[PDB]
Amino acid sequence: APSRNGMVLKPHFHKDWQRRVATWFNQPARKIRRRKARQAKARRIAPRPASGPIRPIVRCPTVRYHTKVRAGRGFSLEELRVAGIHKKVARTIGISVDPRRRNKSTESLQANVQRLKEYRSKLILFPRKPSAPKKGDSSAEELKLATQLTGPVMPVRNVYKKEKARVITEEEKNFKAFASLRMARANARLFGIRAKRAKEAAEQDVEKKK
Amino acid sequence: PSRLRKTRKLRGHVSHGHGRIGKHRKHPGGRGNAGGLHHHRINFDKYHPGYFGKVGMKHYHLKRNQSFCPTVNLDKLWTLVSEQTRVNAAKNKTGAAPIIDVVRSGYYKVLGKGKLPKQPVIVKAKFFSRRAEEKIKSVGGACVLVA
RNA sequence: CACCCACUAAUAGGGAACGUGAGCUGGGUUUAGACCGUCGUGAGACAGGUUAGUUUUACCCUACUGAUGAUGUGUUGUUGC
RNA sequence: CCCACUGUCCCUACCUACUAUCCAGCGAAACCACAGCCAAGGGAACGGGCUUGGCGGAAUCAGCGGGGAAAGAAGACCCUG
RNA sequence: CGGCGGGUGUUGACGCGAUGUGAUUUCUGCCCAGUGCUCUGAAUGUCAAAGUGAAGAAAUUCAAUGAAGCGCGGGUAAACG
RNA sequence: CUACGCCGCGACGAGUAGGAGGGCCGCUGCGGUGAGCCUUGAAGCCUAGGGCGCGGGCCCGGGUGGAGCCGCCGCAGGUGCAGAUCUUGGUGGUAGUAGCAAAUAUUCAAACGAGAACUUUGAAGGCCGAAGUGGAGAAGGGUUCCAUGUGAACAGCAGUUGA
RNA sequence: AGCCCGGCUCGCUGGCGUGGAGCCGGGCGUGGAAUGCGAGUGCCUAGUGGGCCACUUUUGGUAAGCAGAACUGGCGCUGCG
RNA sequence: ACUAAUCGAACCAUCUAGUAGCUGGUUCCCUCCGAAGUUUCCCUCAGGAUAGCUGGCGCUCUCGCAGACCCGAGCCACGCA
RNA sequence: CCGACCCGUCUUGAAACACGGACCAAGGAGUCUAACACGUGCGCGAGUCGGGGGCUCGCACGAAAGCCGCCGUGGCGCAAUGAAGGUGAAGGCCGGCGCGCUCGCCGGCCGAGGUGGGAUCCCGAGGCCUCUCCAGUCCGCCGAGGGCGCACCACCGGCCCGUCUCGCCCGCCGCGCCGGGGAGGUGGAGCACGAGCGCACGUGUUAGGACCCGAAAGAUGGUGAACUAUGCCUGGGCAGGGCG
RNA sequence: CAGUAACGGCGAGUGAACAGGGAAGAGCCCAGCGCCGAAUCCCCGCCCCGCGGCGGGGCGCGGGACAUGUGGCGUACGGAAGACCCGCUCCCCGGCGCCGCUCGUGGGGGGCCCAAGUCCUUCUGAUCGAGGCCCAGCCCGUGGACGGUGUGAGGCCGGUAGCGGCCCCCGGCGCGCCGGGCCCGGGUCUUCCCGGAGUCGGGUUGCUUGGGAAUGCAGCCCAAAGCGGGUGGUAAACUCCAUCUAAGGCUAAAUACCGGCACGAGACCGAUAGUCAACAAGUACCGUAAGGGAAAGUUGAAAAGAACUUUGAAGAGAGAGUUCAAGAGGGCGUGAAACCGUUAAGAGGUAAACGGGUGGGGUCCGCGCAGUCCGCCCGGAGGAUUCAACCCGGCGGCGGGUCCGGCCGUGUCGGCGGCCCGGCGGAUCUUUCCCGCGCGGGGGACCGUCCCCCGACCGGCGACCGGCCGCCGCCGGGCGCAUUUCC
Ligand SMILES: [Mg+2]
Ligand SMILES: [Mg+2]
Ligand SMILES: [Mg+2]
Ligand SMILES: [Mg+2]
Ligand SMILES: [Mg+2]
Ligand SMILES: [Mg+2]
Ligand SMILES: [Mg+2]
Ligand SMILES: [Mg+2]
Ligand SMILES: [Mg+2]
Ligand SMILES: [Mg+2]
Ligand SMILES: [Mg+2]
Ligand SMILES: [Mg+2]
Ligand SMILES: [Mg+2]
Ligand SMILES: [Mg+2]
Ligand SMILES: [Mg+2]
Ligand SMILES: [Mg+2]
Ligand SMILES: [Mg+2]
Ligand SMILES: [Mg+2]
Ligand SMILES: [Mg+2]
Ligand SMILES: [Mg+2]
Ligand SMILES: [Mg+2]
Ligand SMILES: [Mg+2]
Ligand SMILES: [Mg+2]
Ligand SMILES: [Mg+2]
Ligand SMILES: [Mg+2]
Ligand SMILES: [Mg+2]
Ligand SMILES: [Mg+2]
Ligand SMILES: [Mg+2]
Ligand SMILES: [Mg+2]
Ligand SMILES: [Mg+2]
Ligand SMILES: [Mg+2]
Ligand SMILES: [Mg+2]
Ligand SMILES: [Mg+2]
Ligand SMILES: [Mg+2]
Ligand SMILES: [Mg+2]
Ligand SMILES: [Mg+2]
Ligand SMILES: [Mg+2]
Ligand SMILES: [Mg+2]
Ligand SMILES: [Mg+2]
Ligand SMILES: [Mg+2]
Ligand SMILES: [Mg+2]
Ligand SMILES: [Mg+2]
Ligand SMILES: [Mg+2]
Ligand SMILES: [Mg+2]
Ligand SMILES: [Mg+2]
Ligand SMILES: [Mg+2]
Ligand SMILES: [Mg+2]
Ligand SMILES: [Mg+2]
Ligand SMILES: [Mg+2]
Ligand SMILES: [Mg+2]
Ligand SMILES: [Mg+2]
Ligand SMILES: [Mg+2]
Ligand SMILES: [Mg+2]
Ligand SMILES: [Mg+2]
Ligand SMILES: [Mg+2]
Ligand SMILES: [Mg+2]
Ligand SMILES: [Mg+2]
Ligand SMILES: [Mg+2]
Ligand SMILES: [Mg+2]
Ligand SMILES: [Mg+2]
Ligand SMILES: [Mg+2]
Ligand SMILES: [Mg+2]
Ligand SMILES: [Mg+2]
Ligand SMILES: [Mg+2]
Ligand SMILES: [Mg+2]
Repeated sequence: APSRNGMVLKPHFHKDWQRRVATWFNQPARKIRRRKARQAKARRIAPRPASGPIRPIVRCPTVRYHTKVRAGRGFSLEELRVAGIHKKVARTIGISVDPRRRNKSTESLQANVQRLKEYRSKLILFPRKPSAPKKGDSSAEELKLATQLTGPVMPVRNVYKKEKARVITEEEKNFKAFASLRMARANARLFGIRAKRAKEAAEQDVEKKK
Repeated sequence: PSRLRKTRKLRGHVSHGHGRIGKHRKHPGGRGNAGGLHHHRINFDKYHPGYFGKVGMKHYHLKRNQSFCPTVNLDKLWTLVSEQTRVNAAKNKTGAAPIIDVVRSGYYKVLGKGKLPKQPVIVKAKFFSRRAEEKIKSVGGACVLVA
């Protein structure tokens, strides 16, 4: 029964909710268990980075988030190809790959290939047999310079190009932003029907003299 | 704390604050928002007008990200840069104006509430309102669009 | 209630939880079975008729009926008012 | 309805068995606000209590069925949901 | 629930199944308007899906066609009445 | 002059349903604190003992008891009972009362025994009366069968007897 | 927030410097009946939503400790003489 | 009728702590304030919503706070009933 | 001696011939979660909040506490309005100009207007002082009037969005069934120099067993023909007389 | 995201997804098209090496499966074959011996062990209680968790702490060898090859979903295509674009866990509570059965569980005895109320009971029973340091131009002082000196807060302190030894 002013409320408690209630008294235990598993994994892959493979630089999809950039699933095969890495050796040397990702733009392509080349320049490779160093690395740069890396490998970071203050020119002063936006909306709205009317006008024009 | 509640003061009073005549019964009037058009109609009309009926066009699969467009007003416009920027522009001898990138600050549309300090500025935004553009021009600045 | 027979001095009218069911009886009404008439499409209904249908407990308190006793006169008895 | 028959009755009496009764032994239950003498008054319009009057004498036994609007069942009639 | 499953049925109209009335005797009258049941489809009115044709760019729309049933028409009361 | 304290003056005081405030009212547990209490006697309980408070309640004496307990500042509740034909347990009056009354019936002597209306033996009087109160089975029971012993309880009196 | 002087605005009204409204300056306190009292204002909100009675007015009814209204007071919620 | 003392739909367990506008109960003290049985709407008339009546929390103001004992030195508050 | 009917409960009305209550002990009924609303307390404040994750001898306490900051993603708030496409909250004065036509172009300032009330604050003529005076030095109190006016209230303007009516201008890399602007009414949960966020507590309402106890019922899945009802199979049993 | 889009007698109510941030992160295999002398697989005998989950190697003119298709290459990220160029790059499997000894400090399991008071005096039935233990304080403490022991125990016992010790067993990690397999990888060009059918899809029906002219699933009917097919949240036609590639298969981690095995803990309950069950509890018992289902903890430190005498046939008593206690006596800790017996006191014909006011009696209480004290002064009779005042020492309070420091707050200057020789920030400018295409990451400059700093002035010694003086007060020791002072 309503009582004076109030909000019309709709509790979703008509469906025997007390049989399915998830308490969280095992949350600290879960955190401890996850931390122990992380430490055990980091010990197991001793010089390899604890967080795992390098991830590609990836722009977020929708119009809400396309200004941001984050870490993807794996480097695309086009990126690997133009970086000169085999798609079956990348996962061995710790490069995550994503065969189903495409590269629409050369800017993102080149950003990810410079990322791959930087990772390859910073990689230390241990020979399979330590007593037979075939092509991995010099022993001097892996005796003590090898160290397990903590955190994501080369973390993906949003960068802003800072523009210095400049003198406003008369052309910029005479640009009409609101009018341009309104006319752009109108043109995109009426583009199709304008073309249809031009079509019909041309059809009457080609037969006007008969 | 249950020691701070009415139940500790209602010990010894038989009806427990619910009356001897009307008592405290299970659900007089119905359960939930029952009878909102029949016997709770006065309450619903008085405090929640518009509750019953449909208005407008429904639209399946609404995606909020598509219509995401945060707005910022001209009075808060200069808070998006550092104070060093504004003081340097004010004391700058040449007519060089700083650039404010509201998309970088997280806003897509610049609205026109407030007034601007009398100094030029370039504003980069996805959308501008008519009065916001008028005020930015009025202070000698420029409005430039981004996608 | 009524009505008649007969006697009679007279066969007056009433109340008491329309006195009186742990007093009785159970003929009537007023469960369940059943028949008829009328009503209802029907289930079924009928201040309409008919028939068959479990009437439980007092040892408590009082009331009443009887039965011992009790108070006081020192005990006790007889005769008495 | 008639004959016969008879304690159904006039109109009650007597007898017998088993009880009830008293005793030795044994030994419950129902029910219980507190309790238990009345008249009238007023009162939820029928009081055990209240007011006004009548009055009131320990502890009990066998009966009794006027009252306790006695007990047994959250009325089955009627209405409401 | 289901299977060409099962009961009557190891049966076959002097048999199974469904009803009403209730031995014997003597009778069982009139009504087919109503509601049922049943017979005949006769040009037949209505009549779903599918199928046919047309219009349209298609979705779609329209039209023709016309199963049972209902309407139309007979019979029937030891059918309800 | 614990300023959340202290002091002054004036007016006022009914109360169901209901609302609010205060509680140095009370219960259980937790964090602090009382260099707290306690086998030279804790809790609990009992008391014609002494008192305090408007009150909820509390303190102290005496007895019993025999191992734990309380004050203050906060914290947290499964936190206060006369009722619910309340739940469980216990106990009264009724009340030494109703009652131990269906199927005819017992009596005498003796034995054992602490003890005999009821057990055993003998004598007598009766009953079932062969469609039995007789002799044997099925179902069901499951050791009740037999002997010896006991006399707590049970056999609605009793028992020396007994399923 | 009154009264009395000037002045200004109007796209309303209009013979008219008209009318009306608004706005701006300025001057007037004997505070323009009695009596009493400190007022204004917001939020949240329980219980209730069976009433009954008396004077007087009053409708239905033969009437009712009947049924129904008006006004004030009361009982409910309230003891005391 | 009968279907294990159960039959106008057995028994057992579970859904199930089924729902109840209806009945019953609802646990310490003191202090302050203190009702309603009426309006409107409702398949409403034993119930709700709504206004009214109540409480709590406030806030905005008004009178002055007087002489350290003493000692006033036409005109005497915003407003309300 | 005076007063004094038995409590609880529903009720207009209970001592009731209204119901529950023989007695005693122990148990026994507004709780927790979620969501709101308002009030109060605390921190920060146009912000606020790490609650999810991660980092810290992993662990008596510690399942705590601490930390992150390129973990603030995100939530709520900071902007509303419209069904929507969409649009989206600054004015006042002095001017020079068209034609200062109720309006178009710029300057300079100031930066949410105005009226009436309005706690507080400011100025204040004049008064209050001593053994007295002609003579001013310092500050204190009262003070008629006057001024700036907080919050808040009433009113009048103004601004944003929707929608009507009227009408005239302006813009162009798209001259368009294009875009923008004005005046006057009106609809908005708006603006008009933010007040929110988090946490805690209280009250109220609600969904949940929902203060406690209480149906007649409904559904699902099982157990029963040792009683009875009926069919079948296989056994057993029923003196003595009359009629004829 | 979000109680949102949406569904809903659009009522009550119901209600996802995408993006974003995290935990975890891992990818792949066939069929088909093809090539390769079926290259393939199972079984049975024989030998050797093993046993420990039965494998390895070899042999069989030994059987069978299989061309109605086994194996190798290969799978949509393309693949294959040829050439040309370049690189030999180093795989996995089970043992022999031993390290780093497996690691947040054993990897796991099992066993046995490891500090210090029973010190002195006392309380008690017994104490683990109380008092004490010089040297800064009984002893140990990386151990002061807990439990037991006749109380309440860090030191009596078990344990507890410890990258403590010892023993036994098991398991994964590197090297050299062992047995054997194990077979070429990348880039360019050319030539070839490329896909899952009663399935998709459509109609209709029923259920389901937030899915709304139909989200998913299924039945029936229809029934595909190959620049094709599906999706693109409003039915349809045309058109462009985007996105994936269905109708075959496998795959760890993050996640769930009211049953099980073994543990740890708790602001929980404390025998009518907490599980129904603290106990011979799913037991006793009930029902034909399905099924229903309790009640019930406590002597004492130790049985020391009452020998013996006596009455009785016995139950049961009286003595005695054990014990700290039987006023703890085998359903025995404590032992309430209701109810009952007895004793004592009081009372009694209006049922008891109650409120107010007295009175009588009684039990107790008051150390009731000659009634307080204590400040000054006066008088009497006694004692005694010492009373004041001075001297020395100690310590405090207050004041002092800052007497002198130490400083302190706000500013204020050169910044000698810091991007080498002080920091952190900035949406501020730059190499116009430095490593990535005319295109970054550094390094500089500047700005803001800073940091200690060298000094000064300004206001103060403050509640931030010291040293000096000055005054006052207290205390200790001298003197003062009597008309003072005190008891
Ligand atoms: Mg009350
Ligand atoms: Mg009511
Ligand atoms: Mg009568
Ligand atoms: Mg009678
Ligand atoms: Mg009778
Ligand atoms: Mg009769
Ligand atoms: Mg009958
Ligand atoms: Mg009969
Ligand atoms: Mg008798
Ligand atoms: Mg009488
Ligand atoms: Mg009833
Ligand atoms: Mg009933
Ligand atoms: Mg027949
Ligand atoms: Mg037809
Ligand atoms: Mg005929
Ligand atoms: Mg008074
Ligand atoms: Mg009062
Ligand atoms: Mg409780
Ligand atoms: Mg009780
Ligand atoms: Mg009560
Ligand atoms: Mg008797
Ligand atoms: Mg008898
Ligand atoms: Mg005989
Ligand atoms: Mg026999
Ligand atoms: Mg025998
Ligand atoms: Mg006996
Ligand atoms: Mg009414
Ligand atoms: Mg009336
Ligand atoms: Mg009432
Ligand atoms: Mg009143
Ligand atoms: Mg009164
Ligand atoms: Mg209606
Ligand atoms: Mg009622
Ligand atoms: Mg009642
Ligand atoms: Mg009544
Ligand atoms: Mg009453
Ligand atoms: Mg009465
Ligand atoms: Mg009655
Ligand atoms: Mg009742
Ligand atoms: Mg009763
Ligand atoms: Mg009771
Ligand atoms: Mg209790
Ligand atoms: Mg934490
Ligand atoms: Mg954000
Ligand atoms: Mg306005
Ligand atoms: Mg509310
Ligand atoms: Mg309930
Ligand atoms: Mg129930
Ligand atoms: Mg139903
Ligand atoms: Mg049978
Ligand atoms: Mg939200
Ligand atoms: Mg659902
Ligand atoms: Mg991660
Ligand atoms: Mg093949
Ligand atoms: Mg030891
Ligand atoms: Mg111990
Ligand atoms: Mg110990
Ligand atoms: Mg150890
Ligand atoms: Mg579409
Ligand atoms: Mg229990
Ligand atoms: Mg107990
Ligand atoms: Mg005996
Ligand atoms: Mg003792
Ligand atoms: Mg005992
Ligand atoms: Mg006694």
